[PDB]
Amino acid sequence: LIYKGSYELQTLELNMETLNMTMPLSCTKNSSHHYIRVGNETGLELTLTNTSIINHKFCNLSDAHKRNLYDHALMSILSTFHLSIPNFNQYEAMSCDFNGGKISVQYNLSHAYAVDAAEHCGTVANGVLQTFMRMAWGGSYIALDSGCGNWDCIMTSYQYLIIQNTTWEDHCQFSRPSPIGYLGLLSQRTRDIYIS
Amino acid sequence: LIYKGSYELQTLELNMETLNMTMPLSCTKNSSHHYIRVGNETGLELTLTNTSIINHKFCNLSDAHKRNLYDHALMSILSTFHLSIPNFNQYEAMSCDFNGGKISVQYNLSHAYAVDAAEHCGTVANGVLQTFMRMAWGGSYIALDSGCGNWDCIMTSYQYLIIQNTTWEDHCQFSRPSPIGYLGLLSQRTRDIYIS
Amino acid sequence: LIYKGSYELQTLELNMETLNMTMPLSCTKNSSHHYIRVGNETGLELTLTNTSIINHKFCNLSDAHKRNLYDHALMSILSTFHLSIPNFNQYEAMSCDFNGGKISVQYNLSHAYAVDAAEHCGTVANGVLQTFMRMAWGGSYIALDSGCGNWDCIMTSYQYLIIQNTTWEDHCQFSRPSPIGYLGLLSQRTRDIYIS
Amino acid sequence: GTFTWTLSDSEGNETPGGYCLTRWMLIEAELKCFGNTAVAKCNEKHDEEFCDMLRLFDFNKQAIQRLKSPAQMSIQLINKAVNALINDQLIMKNHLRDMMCIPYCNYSKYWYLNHTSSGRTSLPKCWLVSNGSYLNETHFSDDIEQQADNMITEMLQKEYIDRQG
Amino acid sequence: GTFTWTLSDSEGNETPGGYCLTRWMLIEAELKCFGNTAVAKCNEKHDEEFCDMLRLFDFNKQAIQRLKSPAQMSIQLINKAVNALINDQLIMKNHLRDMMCIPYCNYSKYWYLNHTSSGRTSLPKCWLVSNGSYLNETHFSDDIEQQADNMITEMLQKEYIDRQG
Amino acid sequence: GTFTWTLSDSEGNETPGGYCLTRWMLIEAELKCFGNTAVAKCNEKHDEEFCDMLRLFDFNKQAIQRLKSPAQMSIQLINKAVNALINDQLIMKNHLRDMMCIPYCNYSKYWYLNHTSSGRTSLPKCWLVSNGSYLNETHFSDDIEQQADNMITEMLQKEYIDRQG
Ligand SMILES: *[C@@H]1O[C@H](CO)[C@@H](O[C@@H]2O[C@H](CO)[C@@H](O[C@@H]3O[C@H](CO[C@H]4O[C@H](CO)[C@@H](O)[C@H](O[C@H]5O[C@H](CO)[C@@H](O)[C@H](O)[C@@H]5O)[C@@H]4O)[C@@H](O)[C@H](O[C@H]4O[C@H](CO)[C@@H](O)[C@H](O)[C@@H]4O[C@H]4O[C@H](CO)[C@@H](O)[C@H](O)[C@@H]4O)[C@@H]3O)[C@H](O)[C@H]2NC(C)=O)[C@H](O)[C@H]1NC(C)=O
Ligand SMILES: *[C@@H]1O[C@H](CO)[C@@H](O[C@@H]2O[C@H](CO)[C@@H](O[C@@H]3O[C@H](CO[C@H]4O[C@H](CO)[C@@H](O)[C@H](O[C@H]5O[C@H](CO)[C@@H](O)[C@H](O)[C@@H]5O)[C@@H]4O)[C@@H](O)[C@H](O[C@H]4O[C@H](CO)[C@@H](O)[C@H](O)[C@@H]4O[C@H]4O[C@H](CO)[C@@H](O)[C@H](O)[C@@H]4O)[C@@H]3O)[C@H](O)[C@H]2NC(C)=O)[C@H](O)[C@H]1NC(C)=O
Ligand SMILES: *[C@@H]1O[C@H](CO)[C@@H](O[C@@H]2O[C@H](CO)[C@@H](O[C@@H]3O[C@H](CO[C@H]4O[C@H](CO)[C@@H](O)[C@H](O[C@H]5O[C@H](CO)[C@@H](O)[C@H](O)[C@@H]5O)[C@@H]4O)[C@@H](O)[C@H](O[C@H]4O[C@H](CO)[C@@H](O)[C@H](O)[C@@H]4O[C@H]4O[C@H](CO)[C@@H](O)[C@H](O)[C@@H]4O)[C@@H]3O)[C@H](O)[C@H]2NC(C)=O)[C@H](O)[C@H]1NC(C)=O
Ligand SMILES: *[C@@H]1O[C@H](CO)[C@@H](O[C@@H]2O[C@H](CO)[C@@H](O[C@@H]3O[C@H](CO[C@H]4O[C@H](CO)[C@@H](O)[C@H](O)[C@@H]4O)[C@@H](O)[C@H](O[C@H]4O[C@H](CO)[C@@H](O)[C@H](O)[C@@H]4O)[C@@H]3O)[C@H](O)[C@H]2NC(C)=O)[C@H](O)[C@H]1NC(C)=O
Ligand SMILES: *[C@@H]1O[C@H](CO)[C@@H](O[C@@H]2O[C@H](CO)[C@@H](O[C@@H]3O[C@H](CO[C@H]4O[C@H](CO)[C@@H](O)[C@H](O)[C@@H]4O)[C@@H](O)[C@H](O[C@H]4O[C@H](CO)[C@@H](O)[C@H](O)[C@@H]4O)[C@@H]3O)[C@H](O)[C@H]2NC(C)=O)[C@H](O)[C@H]1NC(C)=O
Ligand SMILES: *[C@@H]1O[C@H](CO)[C@@H](O[C@@H]2O[C@H](CO)[C@@H](O[C@@H]3O[C@H](CO)[C@@H](O)[C@H](O)[C@@H]3O)[C@H](O)[C@H]2NC(C)=O)[C@H](O)[C@H]1NC(C)=O
Ligand SMILES: *[C@@H]1O[C@H](CO)[C@@H](O[C@@H]2O[C@H](CO)[C@@H](O[C@@H]3O[C@H](CO)[C@@H](O)[C@H](O)[C@@H]3O)[C@H](O)[C@H]2NC(C)=O)[C@H](O)[C@H]1NC(C)=O
Ligand SMILES: *[C@@H]1O[C@H](CO)[C@@H](O[C@@H]2O[C@H](CO)[C@@H](O[C@@H]3O[C@H](CO)[C@@H](O)[C@H](O)[C@@H]3O)[C@H](O)[C@H]2NC(C)=O)[C@H](O)[C@H]1NC(C)=O
Ligand SMILES: *[C@@H]1O[C@H](CO)[C@@H](O[C@@H]2O[C@H](CO)[C@@H](O[C@@H]3O[C@H](CO)[C@@H](O)[C@H](O)[C@@H]3O)[C@H](O)[C@H]2NC(C)=O)[C@H](O)[C@H]1NC(C)=O
Ligand SMILES: *[C@@H]1O[C@H](CO)[C@@H](O[C@@H]2O[C@H](CO)[C@@H](O[C@@H]3O[C@H](CO)[C@@H](O)[C@H](O)[C@@H]3O)[C@H](O)[C@H]2NC(C)=O)[C@H](O)[C@H]1NC(C)=O
Ligand SMILES: *[C@@H]1O[C@H](CO)[C@@H](O[C@@H]2O[C@H](CO)[C@@H](O[C@@H]3O[C@H](CO)[C@@H](O)[C@H](O)[C@@H]3O)[C@H](O)[C@H]2NC(C)=O)[C@H](O)[C@H]1NC(C)=O
Ligand SMILES: *[C@@H]1O[C@H](CO)[C@@H](O[C@@H]2O[C@H](CO)[C@@H](O)[C@H](O)[C@H]2NC(C)=O)[C@H](O)[C@H]1NC(C)=O
Repeated sequence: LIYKGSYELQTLELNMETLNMTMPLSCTKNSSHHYIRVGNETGLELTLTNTSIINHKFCNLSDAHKRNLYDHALMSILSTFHLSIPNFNQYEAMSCDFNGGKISVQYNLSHAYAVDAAEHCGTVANGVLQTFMRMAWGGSYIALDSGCGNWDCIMTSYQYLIIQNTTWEDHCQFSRPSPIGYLGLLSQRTRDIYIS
Repeated sequence: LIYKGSYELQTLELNMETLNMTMPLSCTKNSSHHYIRVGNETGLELTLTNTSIINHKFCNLSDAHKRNLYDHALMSILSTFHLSIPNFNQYEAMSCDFNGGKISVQYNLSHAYAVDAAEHCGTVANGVLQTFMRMAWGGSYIALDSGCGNWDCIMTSYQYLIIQNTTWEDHCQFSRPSPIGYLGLLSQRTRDIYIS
Repeated sequence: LIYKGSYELQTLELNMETLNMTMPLSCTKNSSHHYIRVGNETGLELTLTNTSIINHKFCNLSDAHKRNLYDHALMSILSTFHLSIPNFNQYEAMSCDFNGGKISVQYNLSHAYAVDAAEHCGTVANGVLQTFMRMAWGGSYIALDSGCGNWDCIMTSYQYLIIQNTTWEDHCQFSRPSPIGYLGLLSQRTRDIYIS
Repeated sequence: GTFTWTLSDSEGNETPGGYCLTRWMLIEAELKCFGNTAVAKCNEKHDEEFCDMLRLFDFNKQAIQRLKSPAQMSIQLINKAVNALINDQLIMKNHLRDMMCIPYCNYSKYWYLNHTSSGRTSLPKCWLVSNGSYLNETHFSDDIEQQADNMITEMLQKEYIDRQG
Repeated sequence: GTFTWTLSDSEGNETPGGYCLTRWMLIEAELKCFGNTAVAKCNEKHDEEFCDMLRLFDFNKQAIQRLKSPAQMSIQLINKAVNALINDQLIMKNHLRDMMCIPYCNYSKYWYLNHTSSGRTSLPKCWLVSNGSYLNETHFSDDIEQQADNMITEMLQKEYIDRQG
Repeated sequence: GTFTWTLSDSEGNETPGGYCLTRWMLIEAELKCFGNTAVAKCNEKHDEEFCDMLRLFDFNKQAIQRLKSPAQMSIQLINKAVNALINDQLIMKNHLRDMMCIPYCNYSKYWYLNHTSSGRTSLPKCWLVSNGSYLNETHFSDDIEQQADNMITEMLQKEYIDRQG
């Protein structure tokens, strides 16, 4: 407790919720449910599941923009997420449907029967999980089957990552809110592409 | 004047024109006329007007490059400007015509009858003005109808932004020349795009 | 040797080869042969020659990705190299053929009869040499006909730059291995494009 | 005035010194005030997690008091402002440490030394986490001991020159 | 030699010290010379508007004396050189301050303190502007007073240790 | 513990101090150890070529001892890690100097001063090259002399305050 003479060790813990009107805040409820607050009233829900909700592959992105019915904050976040997924060319893995400006995005990952493998390093499933790990950094560690991997060969038991617009309800029982995940993604984004 | 003891407050003002052979310099003549020196002899004129000069929408960019008749410094600046305009997908707003390598670029902004509104935040007109504000930073403040907005919902009375190649004639009666506008744009550029 | 009192000038030279398992290392054998180690066993050979090896222009990049038969480290390096070539739109200058995942890339430069000229500043040949100069920085200086140019108007006697996958054989007789060339390219990459 | 970091945008200070953290900045424990001597370290120190949080909090305050006019939804300001608010290098260091099972800062908890004989406090340092939890006080013992030495050293240097003339 | 900032590329200095600003760098007032002690602060200080202007001016000089051969139109060099010449973070801070009606630096005018008893001068600081004009000397009074204290402190510290042995 | 630069990720130090360079880090000359006083300068100094090499070497070690599991081919880690390991601004300065026929650092060779009366050594500085070779010791004479003065100054300051109480 007391170091050297009379220097007492003291602590402080920060309340990052007061930053919700200027910055989005990520938090975790449990291993399959992660959230982003994007303002005082609303946010995004990120779910790791075994059930698809989108059964087509149109992903009507250009039409969402022409119609302009979506919330812009939510769209900026989705763009940041997507742009940062390294080496994503496999568009058949992504499906979205902005019906009425509603946001619903699904990433279908090839979480194959990798009982004992380190092959699934060069795949889409890894690229999507990497972005996820950063967005929910600090709570995302319980979402994976593995531990201290290099995040460049990580796997989970779940097959789909579904991102949807929600109403904020303070679902942060596992990890506290923090702006770091998003800010740390904005700073780099599109630095993993292949043209040669 | 004299602080504490004998410390006299002194000043210096910098002459940034001596930097014209290495860096472009932006300055302002009045609210509708802004300029960029791009070398010792030539530059660009940026005019905020109510009169269009281009009455078509071809914007023959790829042909300008195949022909290669344009000055490269001027083209690099135009590219930087354009690339930095956030969320620009609305190509019908832009028209250009590089006839003989001449540079003439027009941005047609939807400066609607926004007598009392804060709707024109998510529009093209705002995205173009934002880039403008930075390029002519330090003089651009008189170009707008509004004051300390967040530059993410600003409007002007003018409908077109026209950029043309000119001969440098020292048209800097409102604000002094400075390399900062351009350098401060080069440093960031393409950091506002939407794919999701 | 001894400065002021008893301060002796001492030196150290670093062995950067021990970094080969974490970072690629560039080195030079002679003026026409430059190498990149990309791991403990393999690397890339970069040759400046007067003989083409690819006599077509298909450059089957998208098929290389669909097949996924290539080494990923080698491909990441090729992407970085290519992306960093400024103003490259002249795709007819590039040809590649990833037969079986093998890497063979050829850049055909217009090294015209520039006996006495400073015209070849705005060309492809210069853009490709610029990237080359950085990748083999520290040894690349002997690859050029000219000296302290601004690397924005440099020429060589050679017409082709050929990049191929090799086996590492310690071909570093002219300049020592160093990670700097590559790291210094990763940091900037795609900062020279024209859209206007 | 005193600070050159983001706070300086509007002078700030809040009080004569210490750039006090209010009860809504902290989780419990009401208010905490530091000395200008420690807070001012953020004027020069770039790579420090505590200083970055102060920069973000002060930004949030300024962005609410001022410029509250743009439909009260300028949540996008940060997309550019961030370049001037935080050191993303720190974020990368913490991500790398996480990948390697190296204790890392998740930015929620900080520790500092408080000289009970004066009220002088150090700039807070991040309490690190590893394997889902916080590290024990027995870890960091070298860092805690060094901060205590640093505080002692500054007190002595100040008196050697400024107390004694 | 003395400086580590851009000037160091070719040693620079110009004179035995002070990295003198010539009559074409300034608007009126002929020449101004600073002390090495103040100029050298730019060796460590990254986020300072005055230091960035010095970096750009020295670059411009070097890019004219040397490497004048590329058709005398290497106006594009700066597109890459800028990364090594200025702190774009400062530019962002000044843009943010502008948006919020916070006085900001537009880089044209600087102030410094000149000790009339010695000729020792401080490193210049940016004179700020707000609402289309320059702020009055009554503003900044805290900053001017602090710079005067800082100059006093350095003079004293130098004598305490180096004058007295 | 002592260092805050990359080394701090796993405390490091290697020995009680000096962050010793092993025989495989150097070309010949077996081992070299520095003092904590000099190595620690990299805690604050960002734009120094020697410090960046130390950051890369320590990273390489950590990335081999730990996290050796990802098929032993995580050669791609650096594509992101680099942002937290080196100052790319230095790389740009050296490229600019090369273009202008200004001696530049190619990162292979460094020099330092060694006080033969104590074993105290300075942080190494880059030996520069120009026109395909290394510069002579007659060049840099101003820089070598300044480093010798700096070492003298630190020795004196330490004794003035800490030896004498
Ligand atoms: C950096 O790393 C550190 C180290 O991991 C992270 O620190 C952790 O952060 C979390 C999130 O804040 C802390 O969780 C909180 O723990 C409280 C105490 O839990 C225990 O006691 C209570 C007593 O009632 C038991 O009920 C609990 O057991 C139940 O909950 C756990 C949850 O994990 C389940 O696993 C169990 O099976 C039980 O179901 C524990 O024994 C806990 O009370 C608190 O939960 C409330 O608050 C949250 C957030 O506001 C609400 O979402 C939640 O619904 C609860 O809210 C109700 O109750 C409060 C009571 O005060 C009312 O005020 C509300 O209105 C409402 O009615 C939460 O689970 C965790 O303790 C902490 N770990 C350590 C070691 O410190 C940092 O977050 C991380 N930083 C970042 C940025 O990532
Ligand atoms: C950071 O912010 C600060 C704060 O705003 C900016 O500071 C301002 O910068 C401008 C631009 O340099 C300064 O403007 C100059 O003011 C001179 C004085 O003007 C007054 O006196 C003259 C006396 O003759 C009157 O004629 C003027 O009135 C007329 O002009 C104003 C212009 O705004 C009109 O509004 C009026 O209606 C009148 O028409 C004023 O009463 C002024 O002389 C000077 O103009 C000459 O120089 C410029 C630039 O070289 C020429 O373009 C212009 O044509 C003039 O040149 C002729 O005259 C000179 C005489 O010396 C000859 O040498 C030439 O060859 C030629 O014949 C200019 O308008 C402004 O004063 C200053 N404000 C403050 C508070 O300090 C910084 O710029 C900004 N920094 C950055 C980077 O943005
Ligand atoms: C920053 O800038 C500086 C300044 O330019 C660069 O410094 C240079 O770096 C190079 C590369 O390491 C140094 O080259 C080495 O020089 C050795 C000595 O050469 C002289 O003596 C030998 C005696 O046998 C002669 O044979 C040589 O002549 C022959 O080689 C030269 C090569 O350029 C030809 O031009 C001649 O025509 C001759 O053919 C010279 O007179 C030299 O021994 C060494 O070569 C061996 O090592 C390399 C690398 O490992 C092998 O690739 C090569 O095949 C040789 O290896 C055989 O021999 C060794 C013997 O020890 C065995 O151990 C091996 O197993 C194998 O059998 C190499 O050429 C150069 O001296 C140095 N310049 C200065 C001024 O210091 C920095 O690199 C640069 N930094 C960066 C990052 O770019
Ligand atoms: C998401 O982010 C927002 C932004 O930070 C947070 O909202 C802030 O919450 C705090 C705490 O509730 C607010 O501060 C308090 O405001 C009370 C109301 O008066 C203010 O607001 C009215 C307009 O509604 C103004 O006219 C008035 O002038 C004030 O500005 C004050 O009464 C409070 O002071 C008194 O009570 C407190 C105890 O609650 C005592 O400690 C005080 O000493 C005093 O007696 C206090 O000032 C703050 O104003 C809110 N900001 C905004 C912009 O609305 C959200 O809380 C956050 N979400 C979560 C979950 O934290
Ligand atoms: C756009 O940017 C350019 C680049 O900075 C500026 O051009 C510089 O302008 C200054 C001031 O006029 C020049 O400096 C002066 O040059 C005179 C001419 O001699 C030089 O040039 C010839 C070749 O033309 C060389 O052979 C010779 O060796 C010199 O290098 C000198 O005579 C001047 O010195 C004398 O007169 C001045 C008063 O004018 C006195 O103060 C001196 O003490 C001395 O008696 C002086 O050296 C500089 O050379 C120009 N640079 C270039 C590259 O040409 C432009 O001015 C700028 N645009 C604007 C509007 O500012
Ligand atoms: C996720 O976002 C969608 C919107 O894309 C939310 O559902 C829909 O939200 C709109 C408002 O944006 C509701 O419109 C309402 O229409 C009535 C007239 O019929 C009008 O009186 C109301 O004032 C309002 O404009 C729409 O009804 C609503 N859809 C449904 C089925 O209720 C959705 O709720 C968001 N998801 C979550 C979890 O919050
Ligand atoms: C998410 O991606 C997986 C693949 O990683 C998809 O599963 C695959 O679906 C195809 C059909 O589209 C299966 O092929 C064949 O289908 C016919 C029925 O049409 C069946 O009779 C054949 O025997 C065969 O199964 C393929 O085997 C299956 N792959 C695996 C590993 O099961 C999945 O449908 C995608 N989910 C969504 C929502 O898009
Ligand atoms: C904006 O740029 C255009 C060029 O794109 C400038 O107009 C034209 O400039 C060219 C030179 O680039 C002039 O060419 C001349 O041709 C005669 C032969 O007919 C030759 O003897 C000259 O040496 C030169 O090569 C062209 O005549 C000129 N166009 C006109 C109508 O005069 C334009 O002036 C620039 N705008 C401003 C305001 O400076
Ligand atoms: C710049 O953009 C504005 C729109 O923001 C353009 O003005 C719009 O022009 C269309 C015609 O292309 C007008 O629609 C209709 O035109 C017919 C004539 O063909 C007329 O009989 C109809 O009554 C109707 O006006 C549209 O109303 C008009 N919008 C506004 C707000 O006035 C403008 O032409 C563009 N400028 C350039 C140079 O492209
Ligand atoms: C440059 O890369 C190519 C590969 O793209 C290297 O050539 C080929 O490498 C593959 C292995 O990647 C060899 O495959 C072998 O097949 C036999 C069965 O026939 C199997 O038993 C072996 O274990 C192995 O899988 C392939 O034979 C080889 N091609 C030739 C003609 O030998 C090429 O060698 C690399 N270049 C350099 C200079 O190293
Ligand atoms: C690399 O690029 C150069 C151009 O910079 C290519 O050389 C050019 O090749 C064309 C033919 O494709 C030559 O045009 C004509 O070809 C016919 C034969 O089909 C001949 O009868 C005509 O007299 C004429 O030569 C063109 O002149 C030639 N350019 C030069 C400067 O020699 C070269 O083939 C490209 N290399 C590769 C591997 O693609
Ligand atoms: C914005 O933040 C305020 C609090 O700062 C929220 O206020 C709550 O509103 C509900 C009614 O919808 C009341 O029952 C609560 O008591 C209020 N909370 C407090 C602390 O007073 C508000 O709901 C938030 N969202 C919006 C859209 O304004």
